[PDB]
This record gives sequence, C-alpha cells and structure tokens, in this order.
Amino acid sequence: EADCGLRPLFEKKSLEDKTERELLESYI
Amino acid sequence: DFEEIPEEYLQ
Amino acid sequence: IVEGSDAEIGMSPWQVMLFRKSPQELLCGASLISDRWVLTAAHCLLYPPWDKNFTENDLLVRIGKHSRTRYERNIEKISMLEKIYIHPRYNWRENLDRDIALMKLKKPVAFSDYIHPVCLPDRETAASLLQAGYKGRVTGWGNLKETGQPSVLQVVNLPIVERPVCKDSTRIRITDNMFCAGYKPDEGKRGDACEGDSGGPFVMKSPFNNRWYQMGIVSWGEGCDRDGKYGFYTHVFRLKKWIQKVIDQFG
Ligand SMILES: N[C@H](Cc1ccccc1)C(=O)N1CCC[C@H]1C(=O)NCc1cnccc1Cl
Ligand SMILES: *[C@@H]1O[C@H](CO)[C@@H](O)[C@H](O)[C@H]1NC(C)=O
Ligand code: NA
Ligand code: NA
Repeated sequence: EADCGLRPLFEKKSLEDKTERELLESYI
Repeated sequence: DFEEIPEEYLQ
Repeated sequence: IVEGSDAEIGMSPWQVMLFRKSPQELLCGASLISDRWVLTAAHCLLYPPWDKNFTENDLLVRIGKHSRTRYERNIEKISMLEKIYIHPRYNWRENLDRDIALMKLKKPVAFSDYIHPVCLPDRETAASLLQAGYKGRVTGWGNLKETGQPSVLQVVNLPIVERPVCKDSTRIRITDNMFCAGYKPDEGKRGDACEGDSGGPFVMKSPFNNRWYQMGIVSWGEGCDRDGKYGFYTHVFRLKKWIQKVIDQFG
C-alpha cells in the first residue's frame, strides 16, 4: 500500500543491495 | 526435485 | 535467468512462485502487489497451444522464498487461490499481446522481512523511467541456460531497448503493450530471462522517491540470452486500467 516498494531489509533500514547502483547510474 | 510441502496446503 | 547472480536475502520480497499441486513443480514466477493480490503472465495460466489451462485448485503460490526447491520453514508462506482473472483481450493465438493475469488469494498474507509488495507505476513514473538505456531488474527461478537450474533465486539487471531495435530483432508482431530489454551484441555484457521465469517482475527503482516499481512482466523471447535477440515484457502501466478495474470490482 502506502509502503509498497520499500524493502524491509534494504530501503527500510537504509541499506543498499549490491547492484541497485547500476540501475541508478543508467537513469540519465 | 522439490522438498515436500506440509500436507495442510494440499488439502 | 541466464548470466545473472544469486539474489541477496530479502532483495525481491515481492517475488512469488507459482507452484503446481500435483505433480509438485514450479510453474512460473509472479509478484505480490498487495496482501491479497498476485500479478503474473496470462500464459502462466492459459496457453492452449501447449494444452495449458489451469484452474484455481490446481495451483498454490509460495511467497517469501529464496531457495528454489527447499521448503523454507518459518520464512515462506504458502497461499491458496480464490480466483484467477485473465485479461479479456489476452492474445494467446498470435503474439501474447496483453500477457497479464491477476490471482486473488483466499486469505491475506502476512508481510515480513521476506514478504512485501511492489508498487505499480503511475503514468509519470512510467514516462520518466521507460526509456531506452534505462535498466530494470528481472528475477526468477527459471533455467540458467537455454539448453541447468538454480539453487536459489536469480537476479539480472538489463537495459530497456529502443522500440525499432526490438521490432527488427524478431518476426513476431510487437505491440505497444510490450517492451523489450537486454544488451546488444556489441555491449559485451549479457543476461536474459529463460523458461521458468515467465510471469516474474521487471522492476525499476525510482530515483525520485526511492521505491521499487514493477514496469514489466516476463512474457516471451526466442531462445535465452541469444546475441541479437531480446526479452519481451508485458507493459504493466499500459494495462493498469484493467488491473485497477479487477481490483476495484473484486477486492
Ligand atoms: N518462444 C516463444 C515465442 C512466442 C511468443 C509469442 C507467441 C508465441 C510464441 C515464447 O517465448 N513463448 C511461447 C508461449 C510462452 C512464451 C514463453 O515461453 N515465455 C518464457 C520464455 C521462454 N524462453 C525464453 C524467454 C522467455 Cl520469457
Ligand atoms: C479454459 O478453462 C475454462 C474453464 O474451465 C473454459 O471455460 C475455457 O473454455 C477454457 N479455454 C479457454 C479460456 O481458452
Ligand atoms: Na521484425
Ligand atoms: Na540477447
């Protein structure tokens, strides 16, 4: 719901997964 | 190839 | 998934496995979009050319999984289906146009560290992110190569491809309800969905609000990870009006 797309073990704890930066870098 | 799941879910 | 890597724990907590009751086997991927609704590809449930026409009672969904084959006690949750809804204009006869289906669970699933819904895109998030070169992420327990199977959930990041390149890569008629993704031969890097990945999510992390959105559903390809070929994905936003209608009417 209002909490969709925020992962308990990542976004919710401000931890990044090993490859999400690859996605961000492509969003030019 | 798959581990059997609890029977409760197949009832 | 071909040329991917092992997912991290809790990396894709919306991942769902469609599981056949008898014989017990993996049928498809899918995604959790709320506590009672699961999104998948229509061809996971209905594909007459292969004599496939599943009913609610043939299937289970398994949520919160990492291992492909293990029963993940105290972690995964297994849910029965109340009702299947297939897009009324799903084109199984020709090109898998509108390859989308919803499944309503008999009971709400409890969210946990390993179970959590993905967002569906609005028009603006779709417009902003569905651009050639922008990368999304595909996950699944499907085959590791075209012609074997993974111990745990696999992940691969792939760039969206220009529509003319998608069209020119295949003889199949493409439509606005599809997009394609994957690296070109010259780009060096590789990766693709494969058999068994059907129905799983193509997701993107919005750089505007830092939330994951499901932009696509693994739909079709010709072979797996072939040079000059691309994976095709159901365009979730283009079909969102139908998704919303079903949920509003039957939720
Ligand atoms: N290979 C067919 C191509 C096709 C496309 C449209 C209509 C008819 C046939 C395919 O991907 N199919 C035939 C019906 C389901 C789908 C499939 O296997 N999808 C999973 C898949 C398999 N292999 C590589 C990639 C993918 Cl997504
Ligand atoms: C698939 O199954 C349903 C219900 O059993 C049936 O009514 C339908 O005619 C079958 N074939 C389709 C939808 O192509
Ligand atoms: Na073509
Ligand atoms: Na390719």
